[PDB]
Amino acid sequence: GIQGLAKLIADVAPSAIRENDIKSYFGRKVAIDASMSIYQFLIAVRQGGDVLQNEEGETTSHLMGMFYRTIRMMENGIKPVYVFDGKPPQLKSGELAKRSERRAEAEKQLQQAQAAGAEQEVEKFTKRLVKVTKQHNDECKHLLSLMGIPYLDAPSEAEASCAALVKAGKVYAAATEDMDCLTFGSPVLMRHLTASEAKKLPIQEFHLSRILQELGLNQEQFVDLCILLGSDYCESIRGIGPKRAVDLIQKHKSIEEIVRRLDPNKYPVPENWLHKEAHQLFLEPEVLDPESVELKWSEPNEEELIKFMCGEKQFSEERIRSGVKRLSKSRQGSTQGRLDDFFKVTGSLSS
Amino acid sequence: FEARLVQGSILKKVLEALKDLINEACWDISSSGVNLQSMDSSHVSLVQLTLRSEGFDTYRCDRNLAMGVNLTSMSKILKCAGNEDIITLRAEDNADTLALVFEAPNQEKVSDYEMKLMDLDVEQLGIPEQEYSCVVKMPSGEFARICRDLSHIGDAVVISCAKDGVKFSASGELGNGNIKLSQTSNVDKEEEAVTIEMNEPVQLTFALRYLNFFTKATPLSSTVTLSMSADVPLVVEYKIADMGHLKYYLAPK
Amino acid sequence: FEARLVQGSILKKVLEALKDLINEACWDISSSGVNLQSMDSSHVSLVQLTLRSEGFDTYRCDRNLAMGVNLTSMSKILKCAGNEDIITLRAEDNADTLALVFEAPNQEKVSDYEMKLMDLDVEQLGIPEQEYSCVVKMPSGEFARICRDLSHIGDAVVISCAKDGVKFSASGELGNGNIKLSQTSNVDKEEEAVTIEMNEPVQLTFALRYLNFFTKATPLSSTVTLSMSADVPLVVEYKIADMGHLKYYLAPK
Amino acid sequence: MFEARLVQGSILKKVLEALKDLINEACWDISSSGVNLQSMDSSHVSLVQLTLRSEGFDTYRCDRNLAMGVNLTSMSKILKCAGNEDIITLRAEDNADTLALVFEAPNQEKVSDYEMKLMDLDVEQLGIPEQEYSCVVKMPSGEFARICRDLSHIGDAVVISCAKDGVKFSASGELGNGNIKLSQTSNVDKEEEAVTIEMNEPVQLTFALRYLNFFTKATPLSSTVTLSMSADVPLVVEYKIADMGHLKYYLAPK
DNA sequence: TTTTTTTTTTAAAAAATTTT
DNA sequence: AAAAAATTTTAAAAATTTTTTAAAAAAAAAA
DNA sequence: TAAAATTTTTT
Repeated sequence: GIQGLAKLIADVAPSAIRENDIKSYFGRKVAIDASMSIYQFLIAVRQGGDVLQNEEGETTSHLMGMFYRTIRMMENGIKPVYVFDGKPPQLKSGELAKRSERRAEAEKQLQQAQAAGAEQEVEKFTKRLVKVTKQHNDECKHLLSLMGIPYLDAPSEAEASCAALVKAGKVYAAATEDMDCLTFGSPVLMRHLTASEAKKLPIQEFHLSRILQELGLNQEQFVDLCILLGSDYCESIRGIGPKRAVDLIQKHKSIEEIVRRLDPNKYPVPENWLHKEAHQLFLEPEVLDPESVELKWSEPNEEELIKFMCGEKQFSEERIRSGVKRLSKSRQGSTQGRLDDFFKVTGSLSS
Repeated sequence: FEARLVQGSILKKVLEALKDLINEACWDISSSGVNLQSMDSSHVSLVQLTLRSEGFDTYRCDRNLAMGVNLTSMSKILKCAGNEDIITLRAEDNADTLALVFEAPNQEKVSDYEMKLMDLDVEQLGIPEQEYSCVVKMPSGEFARICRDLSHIGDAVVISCAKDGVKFSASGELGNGNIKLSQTSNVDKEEEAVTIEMNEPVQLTFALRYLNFFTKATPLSSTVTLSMSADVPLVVEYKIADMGHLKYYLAPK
Repeated sequence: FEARLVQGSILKKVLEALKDLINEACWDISSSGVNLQSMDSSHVSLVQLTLRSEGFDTYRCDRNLAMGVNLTSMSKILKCAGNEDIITLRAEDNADTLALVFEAPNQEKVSDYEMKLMDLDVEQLGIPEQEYSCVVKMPSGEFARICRDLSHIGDAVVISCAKDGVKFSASGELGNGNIKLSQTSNVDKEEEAVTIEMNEPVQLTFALRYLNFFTKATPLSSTVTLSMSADVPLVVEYKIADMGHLKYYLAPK
Repeated sequence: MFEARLVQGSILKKVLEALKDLINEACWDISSSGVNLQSMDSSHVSLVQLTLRSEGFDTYRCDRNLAMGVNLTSMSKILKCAGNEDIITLRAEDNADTLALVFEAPNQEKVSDYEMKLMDLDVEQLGIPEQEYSCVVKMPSGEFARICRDLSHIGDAVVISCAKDGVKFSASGELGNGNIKLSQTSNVDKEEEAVTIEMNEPVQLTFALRYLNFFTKATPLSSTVTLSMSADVPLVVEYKIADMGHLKYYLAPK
């Protein structure tokens, strides 16, 4: 997404990054950028390098990982919606081309990594060879069609539809480890929503209302700042990172005024630069209608769950049955009121 | 900051109460007294704490200074003291460490303890002084007994109040619990007097894990001031007899 | 059906006795009294609990009705009762629940309870009552002590009985442990009333896990009526004072 | 051939409750002059000196010098059988590899004969030479128990920066710091609650505190702990039984 | 008459190994 | 001389059993 | 897709 937005927010607005615990969400409908979680769950599930290869020869690690994550979401009261990526644009496809040549360079390193015979190098480069296919995406869509967790497909990008879902007020927050949902427009983001280490790892809750009230910015100047911090569609100018882009936004307040009133020799503009197209992609993306599909949550039927995850991948029975049972017991309970609904915030001492 | 305590078992019972619900909070220590007002980790319950200057043996506080205290660490340090122990909470200018001594009353064991602490960011909710409709007083051990018995059946209590009766209903896979409490007319004591200020009948549902966390404060007093009204969170007020109160807030289900 | 007690500790100790050993059993509540003839979940021991209607202060069971109750669940609802309560059982013929009213003796905390029943069919017709060789009446906490520390030695007690006293012999990997009691008449003293009425000596082995499960019943009575014969299952009778009796049967090796 | 009748069997119950946690196996060096126990612990850090003399027991006689191998968790499980007022009759034989125990209640007519399974093990003798220690602290036993059990929550190490006016137990850890200072109490007129301080030079030694937590399970034996240490010699934690002997633990500093 | 330890029976972490 | 960078490298997991400590909590024995 | 480490310039 952005190389260093979260460091800039932690250096500028420490009150904007909330550290709310994973136990804090009951009525919060949560938008999950799904394919980021599928990549993350295809990294770490490994038996020395080989992931969960069953008798047929196709990986199932993201299925079981996203399964046990989803039981941890309903068992903690978090109400997730999983939104998958769509057709990426051409400005993104330049970044996918550089990721593809990075993966090819990882394969060229993998040649003498497997010629040397080191197990750690071949599992590290096999972690770098992780790429989702259409059938893995369809397996995850079918899996969320089993437990009734709702599924949405954006035409362009899931981060944009997650941010517009927060913008429409249908869900509470988007939850993803990239910072593009603040660029796409979400007032609240939940970075590092992981299913373990609740004491060790708090959720970095990014409030964009606090970001705009601390920077003195509107949304569009934050879009030009996120352009200047090196997004996937537009590069930096020349050596401009956090502080110089903060200095240019705080003086000029427009990317057009930045590209005119900078020096042609000091920080020169790169050739074939398309900041207007990335700005229009951030403000107005191709987003599906949030009112067209509802956000339902129904009780699943156990027989189809057993027939899928013990029939076509041949895994365990007692752990899956106990996870479905505690999912059902966590879902059938009544809702719990949050105390900040009844009492308004008068501020924070912050020691 | 220097706050000598006439007996330190009170604040030891405060830390035994707070160790099970709060891990991280700040102490709003001013010249008017020691305050704490922080939320849950699960963001369901708020703990308002108040200890005025009138209960300490001495109290000096130049600035309204707040430190971010690990409540498990301060609970382990307050476990070091006795029950007739005299505690001075000491924090000097730019106190990175909160200092405590536990002066034993025979002047034989003076135990200095400095506690390293971190910077925090805890949201403080602005609460009003609402005229509560149904204010229920009861014994504290009775209320802890009621919550601990009803937590065996199910996770939810249904606290219903009649014009003269308090109905702690609960249900689950074990069955249906129903603990009814009348109003005293012949007892007329201080500890054991179930008295209800009566405005309008209420019927609210609360979780029982948070009420079990609330009833770890039961050796502080013999008074649970259950103040509640319709769609308004429940006040559980352990009134310490000389030093403020310990108000537990609980948003209903 | 309405069985009202006056000592709630009796029924609470019966459910704490039968909680660990039996999971589900049929409380065959007859017109004469509340009866429970059960067989072990490990299918080794046998429990015949009898609670006659003289100890119940109000008994109104007109219909001979029996229901299957989870003993762990009903022991949890009896754990919701206090140490001394007034337990009023209640049930209806059409309704498949067993209501419990624990009226506290301050006449304020009237705690109604209800409980779902899990009915089953258990054969209550094979009962082992015949003449026994030796009967040993000896105090209950002493028998709990002997079974508890012979469980430390091994998992086999060899009870050898004679006229001069009873001998509890145990062996294991740790060593050999022989606890030899002696017959004391002990007039006007029930703390050490170890009376043995022996006719035929016997030497046979048991399993001390089921003896530990039997000796978790010991806060009911102050005495244990031990009884055994030659290749006959041993009887541990817990004689409740004019209220009933709890008999534990154990088939040996 | 070996006979040791003791009327106060709670002393042996407290001794095996003290030594059950850090000793897995030990040799019970039984001589005619009393009962000794030469044992270095399972992790090979701390050395334990248990001495029960001949005048502490009521009926005590030995034929030869006995050193039998005892699993002390087994002896703890067989000394959990006894009562507090229960008398204890030790017994052993020559050709039998079995240590016998007889528990008798005085006010009752109950006898509980217990036998033990022994094993063959290498006998260790580490005779610590005695000297006048530079730091002799005679403090209440429950206060030392309180100090070890509440300094355990801070850090794994403790420093004792003692002085002639009083002893100062100090520890540092990731939770914080703690400094327990005990004044030398003279106006108690009890000689059990008084922290008697006898020195010639103040010292300060870093000690392992999990080992002091394992040491302080001997607190029902005595109301006084005789803390004896010096600059390099290990700390002596002496538990003075009032008529039988002493139980000394030795702790090498960090 | 509620505590102090004591003992007890669950529960917190904290790891290597799996969940095929 | 700090500040502010742009290169290079690293990393992405959930959970039952099992294994040790911390810890409530009724149940021992206390003042 | 993220964070930090180490060397590199800008001022």
